[PDB]
This record gives sequence, structure tokens and C-alpha cells, in this order.
Amino acid sequence: VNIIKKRTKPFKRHQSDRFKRVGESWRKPRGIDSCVRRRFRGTISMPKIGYGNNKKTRYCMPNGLKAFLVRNVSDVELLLMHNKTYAAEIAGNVSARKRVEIVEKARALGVKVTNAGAKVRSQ
Amino acid sequence: QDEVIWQVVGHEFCSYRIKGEAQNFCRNEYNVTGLCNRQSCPLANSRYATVREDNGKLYLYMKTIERAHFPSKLWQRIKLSKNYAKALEQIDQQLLYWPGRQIHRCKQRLTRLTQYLLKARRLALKHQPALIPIKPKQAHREASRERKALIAAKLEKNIEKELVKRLKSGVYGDQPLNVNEEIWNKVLAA
Amino acid sequence: VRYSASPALETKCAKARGAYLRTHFKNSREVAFTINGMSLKKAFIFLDNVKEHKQAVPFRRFNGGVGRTAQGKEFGVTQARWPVKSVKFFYDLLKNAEANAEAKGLDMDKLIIKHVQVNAAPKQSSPSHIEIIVAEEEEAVPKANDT
Amino acid sequence: MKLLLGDEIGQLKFIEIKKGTDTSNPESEAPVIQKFGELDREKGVLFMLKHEMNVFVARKNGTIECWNVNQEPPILSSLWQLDSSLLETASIVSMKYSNGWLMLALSDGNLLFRHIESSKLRKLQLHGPLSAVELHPRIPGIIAAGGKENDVCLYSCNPTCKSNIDELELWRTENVVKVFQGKNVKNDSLNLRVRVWITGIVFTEDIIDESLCFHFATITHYGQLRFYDTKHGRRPVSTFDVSTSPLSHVGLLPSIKLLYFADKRAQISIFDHSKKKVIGRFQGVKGAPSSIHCLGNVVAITGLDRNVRIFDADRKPLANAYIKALPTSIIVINERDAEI
Amino acid sequence: IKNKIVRQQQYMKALHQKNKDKLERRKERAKEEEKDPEKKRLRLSENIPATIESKRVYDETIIEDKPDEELQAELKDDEFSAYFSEERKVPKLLVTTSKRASRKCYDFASELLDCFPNAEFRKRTGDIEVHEIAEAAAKRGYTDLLVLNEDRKKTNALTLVHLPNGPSFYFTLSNLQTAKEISNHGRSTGHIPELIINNFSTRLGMTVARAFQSLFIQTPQIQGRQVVTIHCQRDFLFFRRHRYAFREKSNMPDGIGTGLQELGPRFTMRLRMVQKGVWDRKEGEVFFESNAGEESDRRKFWL
Amino acid sequence: MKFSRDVTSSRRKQRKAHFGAPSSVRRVLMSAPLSKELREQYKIRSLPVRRDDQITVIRGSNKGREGKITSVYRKKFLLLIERVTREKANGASAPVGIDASKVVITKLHLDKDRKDLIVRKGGKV
RNA sequence: AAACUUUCAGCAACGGAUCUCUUGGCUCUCGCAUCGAUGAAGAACGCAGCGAAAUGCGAUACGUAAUGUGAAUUG
RNA sequence: UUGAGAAGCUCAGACGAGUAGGCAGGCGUGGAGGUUUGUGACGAAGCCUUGGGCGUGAGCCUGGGUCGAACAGCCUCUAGUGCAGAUCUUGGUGGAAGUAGC
RNA sequence: GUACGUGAAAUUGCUGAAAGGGAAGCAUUGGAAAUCAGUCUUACCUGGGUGAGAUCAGUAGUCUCUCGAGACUAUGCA
Repeated sequence: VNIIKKRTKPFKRHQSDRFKRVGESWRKPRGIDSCVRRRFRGTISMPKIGYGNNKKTRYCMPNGLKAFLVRNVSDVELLLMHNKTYAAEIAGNVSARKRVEIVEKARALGVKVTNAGAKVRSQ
Repeated sequence: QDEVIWQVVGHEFCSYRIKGEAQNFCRNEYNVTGLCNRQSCPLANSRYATVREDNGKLYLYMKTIERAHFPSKLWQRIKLSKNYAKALEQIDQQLLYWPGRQIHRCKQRLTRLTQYLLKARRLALKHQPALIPIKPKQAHREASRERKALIAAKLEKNIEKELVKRLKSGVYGDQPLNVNEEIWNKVLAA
Repeated sequence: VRYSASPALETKCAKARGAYLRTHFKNSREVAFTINGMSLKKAFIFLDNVKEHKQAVPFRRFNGGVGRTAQGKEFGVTQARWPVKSVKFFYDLLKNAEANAEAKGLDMDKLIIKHVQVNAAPKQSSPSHIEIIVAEEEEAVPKANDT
Repeated sequence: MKLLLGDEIGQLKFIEIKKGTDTSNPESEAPVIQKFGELDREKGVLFMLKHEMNVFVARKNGTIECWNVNQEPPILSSLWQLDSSLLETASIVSMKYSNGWLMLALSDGNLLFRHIESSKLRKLQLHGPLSAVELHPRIPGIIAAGGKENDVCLYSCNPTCKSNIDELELWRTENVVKVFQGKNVKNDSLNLRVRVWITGIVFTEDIIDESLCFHFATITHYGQLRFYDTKHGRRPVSTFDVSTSPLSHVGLLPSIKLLYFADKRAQISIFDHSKKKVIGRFQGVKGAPSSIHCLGNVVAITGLDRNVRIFDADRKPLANAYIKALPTSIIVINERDAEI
Repeated sequence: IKNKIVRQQQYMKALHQKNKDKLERRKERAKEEEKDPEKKRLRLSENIPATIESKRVYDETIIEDKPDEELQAELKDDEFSAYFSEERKVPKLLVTTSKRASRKCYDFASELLDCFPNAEFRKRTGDIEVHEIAEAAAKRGYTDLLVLNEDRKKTNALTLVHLPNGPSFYFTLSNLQTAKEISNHGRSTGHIPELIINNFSTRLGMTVARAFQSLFIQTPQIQGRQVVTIHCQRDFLFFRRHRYAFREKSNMPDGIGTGLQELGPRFTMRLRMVQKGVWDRKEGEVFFESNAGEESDRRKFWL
Repeated sequence: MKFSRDVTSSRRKQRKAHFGAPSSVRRVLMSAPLSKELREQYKIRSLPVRRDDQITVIRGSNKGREGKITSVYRKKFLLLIERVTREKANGASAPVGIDASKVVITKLHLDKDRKDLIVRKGGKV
């Protein structure tokens, strides 16, 4: 099944572009005076359950394999029977040596490691 | 003694569970599918059968109720033959009259363990680059000592210091072609 | 010291700087953005005319109540003035701008002012930081004929 | 310490280095040399076997000879010459002496056995390509073969001997028979053939037919030092991954009753044969060692960093010099220092 | 002092005395030197500023300019002889690349080929290895063989081998700049460029530097007045290709000092590994390996 | 674990009584391990450090440099050994502080006090 | 068009948040009973080799005696 | 036919603004017990980013740079646990302006 | 570099690229410039011949478990 997104532009809290105190993460407005709350046309949209994505092609990367944080060499082993539905995303704090051994074994399991190239310059 | 050990470990806390976001995974070494399902967890399911390699040759591990209280002797073992059609015919003759769900798993984890050895052997025989680690302490030292050693050579100045010395010594014919007509006479004056 | 300019190579360039200079910040800037991009020895003949009221420096950005002069039209700017304290400080710097190539052994008669910077300072007034870049004009060799 | 040297351009460097001499240190004394020999590339040195005091330095053009170092400076005692046909296709990979005999084995199985003083030579033919051969030092007249895809096999002139044999009987082509041929280890952990490339053979029987159960250990280009036996069978009795760079030199340290090895990357490290593990490494070397000779409580490592160290049984660096050229083999003459 | 306010007032007053008597040391020195410029001399002959090049570690393999025979007996008969002897072999370069290289690795692989005539470009396709390339490239009249080895769309390393058995060198490119990025660049021409190589005091310095003489044509055209530099300085091999024009400059004592205009590229190498023999990263014998822990001393140099 | 209500396990109390101990406590906190040749002839695991001992340095960047202790600096918790001297820019030499726990004692400066400590504390002369 | 303003990015400034610590606080618990006309608590002044919002001390003054440890102090 | 986390799986219809209010499921922060044969000087936390990824969203995962000693996921316990606003408290910095003015 | 661990935001100056006819700000759909990612690198699968052996031997032994189940050491590699 080809992956699809009902929306691609994230939601952006109202007037979080003008003021630097107001952050961009979404916060539903609380006043009935609001133009946005009454949903006047022309104002920005809102997070609703309508924009929920397909319950089967959810959590999937655009390739089709879902992600999976592998933080050591025995976390990629579980992905042995799931190499065509999961991509072994290595965690960020893993050292640049313990990383180069996950790659050499995930490659045997045919698992896509998404960022195997970090800290690893090849010769 | 089975739903007891699934309503404890399957729903409250099990040390092997991994909270994924679309699934949950089991870190047990005797799981046949990798997931923490009811019909998959090796702790609740008290008659089980898994396939897992050990140093080149794939094995089959089986347990029963009547050995459950003996954790050392709990799992027996059968070594699976190299011929892939022989191994399927050897799983069945050992796993007879077991449910069709369980024997389905073992044959699927035989297809999945053979593809791992048939790949990691070809992968080991190819010649592939060396993943060598970068090191922040020794790439911030280079960048530090580079610009301290780049400006400490007067790179452009030492080029021209000998470039005229290469001219003034006369490695080119007396009147060369890379020089204009006037300043060569200064070299004649030199 | 780590400077703000990509130029000022070891090859044909030299730098000086001046920190915590007890002058105004909105007054040395308009001087600084006038002397910028000019040759070195001309800037000396330029600024001494400011010291004798022979030339005024335009006030482009911080043009608060600056009366019009007759000589501000040499650059097209309406308003200009003759600050004397700020240009006294720049002369001190540009001496070090010379005397650093005089120790590096450059060519002095192809020397332009490449990058002059004026910043603020930790308030005690409105003090200033200044760093200057003087560089040779990066000449061009004629191309060899054909191939 | 008295120790003789010879580089790839033929000349002989004769060193009087002593303890505490670090040529990198300005506050150390300078090396004392008496250099001679041919300065051309064609007479370049390959090996320096040590006859009891006479060095027998061979050359790439086949000018194997006899150098006595008792005289100061050494003067050539005698000289041999080999035919150019054995230089055309073959190349010299070994030279070892035991009981008045001198091999000059080549890279195709040609075994030129030359006598020392009687000068009666015997040539032999063997199996595929060679990379190392060796003589049993205790029992006279036992050879070990070895090369790439030519696993170790024990051709022996006299299989019995029982103490010793008269010299002129030795190494007749009629009596040399293989009394041992190696059998490979099993397949790898992925069912792949363990490819065999023997690079050096040393006889370990000191530190572990009358006098059977021959014991020896060999190294491989693929990086796996393997011990051997005959009473136990034709498989190696032990296999270790002592390193991963191709192992270049193996030998004994007879004062520790222990066996060392080396490689291309200079992981020259002693190896416990009793506890089956590497115990210590010779530190400070940065570059491929070309040859290593050991004598008593000292060793000498000459490397492609153009240096000659003096380590000991306890791998403590004694002396460290520079030699102005690319060396090829080192021989130790005097264990004592310069003042003795 | 555990206080912070006291600690930077006690130091402000301590510095303002150390910043005072230094002037009091130099003010009294200021009056006697213009009476007697001879004491000015001694000091100047005494207190020359000390710099890293003058405070090196004493390495005994610094070859002096005095010609000793054992040097020239070696390197007149090595494998670099054909590019140094009377034969004067024009070296034909082969520049391959790392497998599955990208676009940003290929626009740099045209800038080096601007530097090198008698140099082809052959992009590495599919499954082939460097040791099999060298033997397959020597049979078609090639001399050396460069390999640009990018990673993640930046070029980081460069290895050149010497055929068919010569020493193989593994540098790493750093501080990479193209020809477009440099301010006041120039066009290159078809003229074969000229060479300069500086500060290779070590013996290993005169092993790499000959393998850098080995890539350039042994007698260049002078009409282009193009110069290529390999300047070792603190074990970094600076590469700068310039085009010069001689013009009068009064400061330097001869009066005639040229003016350079860079062409590109602008890269800078370290030296990591050197292997006699074709470069196999695992099946090779190491002539020199870079110790990343014995280069901590900024006064220790190996090039 | 510790089973006394008259010893303290808090980092606060232990790390204060260390850094603010007087210069008699600051002596037995600066002790050095004896060499393996002295550990069997005095039967003492460790001695407090005196001046003019005969030590070797095991850890640190000054590995293996032997000497004698010049000035046992009880304040900043470090020994000061002979001729192991980091340079200074001006031209003078500076002393390098080697921790008193890193050195290995090879020859004691035996006195009447030390002997009367040696002969009772598990050993003899 | 340049300038000026605005916007983006890089760099330099400003500024001291975040993170990490912690000879400090706060809280609970346990043992103990001990100031003064034989001059207390407090105050002033002095005393250091070089001391300056601090410490110790009393003209025997950054303390003596007695015991114990055992060779330092430090800029 | 294996789709038994029966707290799962599966089939079919209708429905979808929402104030006071009512109900439910989750996200995040500091500490506590258990757990990950957990991550870390080959660089933990933080920070910045014209990089990529997920979730409807609160949020999370990650590449690059910076940096230098600690830190996180899961199940529970616990609260000094979430800010745009209070002529809000403290600190820092702007436009007014080099104007008012001495 | 004592204006000293990390060094956020406001805010200031320079440089680069843009935009600006008495309003910007944001949302939606796309153009132009810049730039980024995608495994596509290669892998896959199918006969004969040659060699290697092991779970093969009309084969001999050891140990731990439970007749045989694994781990082995030989020897052949039918």
C-alpha cells in the first residue's frame, strides 16, 4: 500500500509567528472572543481527528517500513523476522564504535538501517 | 498456570517487553516471532518450539509442561540438517500433533534463519569498505592546528621567494618567455 | 583572536583591533562605514580633512538632527558632520594597521581597507569595540595566450 | 652489543650499539659502525643465518657466501654462486643450516642443499609453491614444507636416524619421503573453506621412529597461528587469531621457554603456549619489521622505520638506533654490551 | 580566594602593576639603546622570538643538503627511477573514484584533472577492487593511480598507488575548496604546470615528495606560467595551484616579486598510511602508520 | 557496607572532612604503595610519605621517571620529585605535581621514628 | 541602481538562561547538660615578615607551656 | 489460513459545530523502587540548524555543528509537574535619539 | 585567556542573497533560486565440471545430559 499523508504542513499555534515568547507547538485557543475558536474562514486550521491517517499505513516512513530505535547490538536481533516492515533507526547517543557493529550485523539480517552512515567514514 | 503467567507478565510488567509505537517486541532468546503476543510469548505459552542458530548450525528448541520446574533441563535440542527440504521434514517429525500455529512459526523461522546464513556468508566473502570511527577530539585538534599551521608558513610568500630564485638562478634559457622585456634586464643587473 | 572576516589571509593582509573604546557607538559607525572599502593611504588623507573641517563624513543610519552641509553631496547624502573624537581613535588603530604589515613585510602601496567592524561593549555611556582589516588589493595576472 | 646488518642495497652495516643508546635522544652516544659491502641493488641482502660465528649472508643475485666476523672488520671467508636459471623464475625464500648442510630453497620446490666444507650439493623437488621451510634442530635431516595452498608436510631424508646419520648419506633424492602431511581444519562458522597459506614454520618441541610425536607451530598469511602434532593426528592441536595482518615471522625465545611471533603491522608479541593467550607485546615499533633474530636474553627487531631495537625477555627496550637505509635482516653476535 | 568579586579586583590591581613595571623595564631600556645601538644588537642576536619550527623535537633523520652517497645510491635505482632518470617517463595518471560516488564528488574530480594532463578519468563501476585495478591498469601503460574516496556527499580521503608494486599512500583531504568558491580565481589553460616542493626535512619526507614529483610531467611548458605547490608545514601537505606574473616589488631585496592568483583546488592532506606494494587495506605491509596519539606534541613532526 | 552509626557515608560530610582536614590529617592521606620488593621485607602494605624518599611514578604522563621527593606539599595534596620539571615560557622550569597515590616507594628514608613504626606495624627491619 | 528600512543566512558582539556539579541550606532522628564578681555575653584597640569588608590571638598578642604524632611551612 | 496481547482479531451500518457543564484516553517535567546481560571520553546532558522522519495533537526519534560528564526507554510510586497575559517578580536589552538637554 | 565550564533568547554591527509606488504580518495553490533525502547498490535465482567435509561413513573413541540428544577428538571424505 502506497503511503499517504492527509496533511504535510504541521499545525502552528496562533500568533506564534509574530511573538518570540509564544512557541510554535499547537495550543487550542480558550477564549470565545477568538476569531480562530469560532473558526472564521481565512484564519489558520486546527488539529482534529479528521486529519488522522490510515490505520495500516501509519507510523510508516515514505518507503513503507516503520522505525525502530536500536540502541545496542541485541536490539537489531529482534528485527530478524521483520526486515520487510521495520527500519532499524539507531539511537543518537550510541558511540561511533558500537554503531559500526550494528551496521555490519543488520546488513546480514537485510534490515534497513536508516542512518548507518553517521560517524563512520568508510575507506 | 498459563493465564496466570500471562495476566502477570503480559499486562503488568515483563522484563523483555519493548514498548514500540505500533507493536510491542519481546527480547526473549526463545521467541519465534520477536513480538510479545499471547500465542508467541515463551513464558505464558508453556509448550513451545523455537528455532535459533548457534555457531553456524541451526537448532530447534522445545519445551513441555513436565519439565517446566527444571530451568536447567527445560529446553531440549535438535540440530537441523543443511538440506532445506530435510530440515522441514525433520521439524515435522519432531513437532507432530503440535498445533498448526506453532509448527507454522518454526518453519517460518527456518526460512528466516537460513536466509541469514545464506546472506552473511556471501556478505563476508565480498570485499567491502572499512567502517572506521570518527573522533571529535581528533578532528577538533586538526581543525585547530590547521589554521595555526596554514598562516605559520606564509604560503604565498615562500612561493615567490624561490620563484624568483628559480628565475634568478637561470633554470630557464637566458631570455625566457614567461618574463616581460624590461625586468629581465634587472636580473641581468642581478 | 578570532575575527569576523573571511578575508585577512596570512598572504597579503594584516589586522588590528581596538576593544573597550570609550567613545559613542552611533558615531564611530558612520565613520567606519565611510572609510570601509577604501585604500589605506587615501583614508589617511581623507580623515585628516575631517580633523581640520575640510571634509565631513555622512551620517546615513543614525541621522538624528544632523545639519546639512555643502560637502555632503560628494557622496549624495543630505546630512553630515565632523566628529573629531571618534576619528582620533581610528587614527590610533590604522597606525597599528600599518605597523603590522611593516612587521609582516607586505607591499604597502597596494593596501586597501578590506573590513572595518564596529560593535558594542559591556556598558559601564555607549562604548565600542573596533576591529580592522587591511589587505592588498588581490591583483590579477594576465592570461597566457591561447592553450 | 655486537650485531651485523645488511640492507636491500647489499651493503653490510656492522654495529657496536650499547645499552641506553637512543639515537633520537641527543644526550645519547652515537652508533658505532664499520660499513662495507656492495652498494648496488642487485646484490641486495635477503637472509643472515648464523653459523656458529660465521655469518652466511645470501643475496638477491645468488651471491651466497661466508662472512667471518671474528676478524675486525669482517673479511669474506668463502663464496658460493648459483645458476641463473634458478634465479629466473624462482626466488629465494629460506636458508637454514643443520649438521654441516645448507639449504637454499626456492619458490617452486627446488631444494638446493649445499654442504659447508665438503661442497657436495644435492637438489630436491617438491610440491607446489613454497613460502617457508625449516630443519629440525635436534634430529638431523628433517625438513618441513609450506607455502600458499601447500600445507605443511614433513619430508624427511632419514625417517629413523635414531641419533644421527653420516653426512654424505643425507639428502639423497631417493630417500627423502614425506612422513607427515597436514590435514586442514574443518569448515568455518559459515561453512566456508579455511584457506591455507603457510608463511613460517618453527619447531616447538623444546618448550612443550625414535623421538616421534614431532611438535611444531606454524603461522598463516590469513592471521591464524596454528600449533601441530603427529601423535595427536594431522589436524592442528590449537588455532588462534593472534592477529589479522598476515603473520610474517615466527620463532622461539629459548630463555623464557616461550614462542613469539610477528606480523606486517608490527604486532610483535610474545605468546603463552601454556595459557593459550598473548602475554605482552614489543612496544615502540612503528613500521613493518623485516627480520628478527633472537639470541639468549635479547632480541633485535629491524623494521621499515629504519631502526634496530634491542628488547629482552621482559620486553624492556634496551637500545634504539637508526640505520640510514631499508634493512632486510638482522643478526645478533654479542649478547653483552660494548664494554664486554 | 573563594570569592568572585574579590578575585577579579585583587587580580585587576595585580595586573595593573604587571602592566606598569613592564613599561618601567622598557622605558629605562628605551634611553640607552639610542645612545648605544650596540646593546640593541646583542639583545636582537640574543632574544630572537622562539617559534615551533625552531623548537622541534630533535629527529636524527633530517637529511642535510650535503649529498651523501647512500641516499643517491638508493633513490637512483628505486621504482621512481623512470620518472627521474634519463628516460623521463611521462606519467599517465588514472583517476578512479569510490564506489557509488555522488555529484559533489565528481565536480572535484574535474578540478584535479585540470591540474593533471596525461591523466584520464574512469569512474568506478560495479564490483571491482583496488588491487585488481592496479594490475589491470599497469598493462595499459599507466604509471600512478589516484582514488577519490567520498562519503556522505563530501570528499574526505585520497589514496594514490604506484604501479605495479610501488608505494601506496593514503592521505585524507581536508579544508576542501572548489575553484568557484575562492575569491579572485582564474581560468586554467592546457599548459603543463610547474612544480615547487618545500620543507620535507625527514627521510620519509623525501619518499612522499618523490611520489608527488611522480604525478607531474618531467618538463613543463613555461608559456602558461602555472605553478603547483606541495608545502609541508606541521605535517600538513598544503596543495595550492597558482598562476604568477613577475612585477617589481621594492620590499623584497631583489626588487622583482611576482603576484599570485589562485586557480583551485585548495585542499590539504594529512598522511595516514604508506604501504610498499599496491594498497590493500587489510592484506598489506605497513611502511608507516600514523599514530593518532604521538602527534599530540605540536613540536613533533614526521614530514 | 558499613555497620557503624559513628562513621559517615554522606558525600557532603566526607568531602568536607577531606578538603578541609588539618595538616596532620593531610599527611596520612598522602601515602604511597610500597614496591613489591619492599612489601615482603617490611610486611607493610603502605607507608605515609616522608621527604627524601626514593620513589618511582607508575601512573600519569610522567610514567616511570624515578627520583627523590624534594618538597612534600601537604597543602595541595601532591609530592614534588627531583628533575621532573615541566618547562615555562619565560625560561625557568616549573615543578610538576605528582599525586602521592601514584608513586611507588623503592627505598625508605629510614629513621628512628619510621623503624619504631615499621617494627610494630606487621614487620621488622 | 547605490543608500535606508524590512526579511533570510553566516560571522562577530551583547547577555547570562539551559545543562552538569555542590565544604551550603532545609527537615527528621539520637546522645549529652557545660556561662558569670575566680569578672560572662557583647564593644573598642592592638598584635601577622610581606594582608587588603576574613580568621586566630592579648604587649608571653595569626600565641607559650605539657603530651602525642613525627620533618615540615610556603606566595 | 496460523488474524488467541479474547485488554486480541474481524464484519457491517449510521454519525461528526458546540457555550456553562459532564465523561474518557493520552503527552511532557523533578525525584523513588523494579527492569533494559541499558547508552556514554571513539563524546552523556545541553545548545544551535537554509537537513531528514513519525504522530490528528500535546510531543518524540534522528543527521550536521558545538560541547565536555553524566543519562535515558518500559512497568509502578510521588509532586514545589506544563504559562503569553496578573498596571505580574528579578534580570537583560531596544525604539524614542545622539533628540530633550549642559 | 581570570570580561575565563557549557554560552539560549531579546538586542547590536559587518558580509552574502533578496524584497520594498501614501503597510507589513499569516493561511492555501504553485513558479524561480538554493539545497536535502531516497538502499538501488547490486542483489537474486538456475545446471554441469573441478576441489574442499560433516549433520555422510555396510566406520572407530571421550565427556555432560537423557536406548539417543547435543559438544567433541580422530580416519575416510566413497
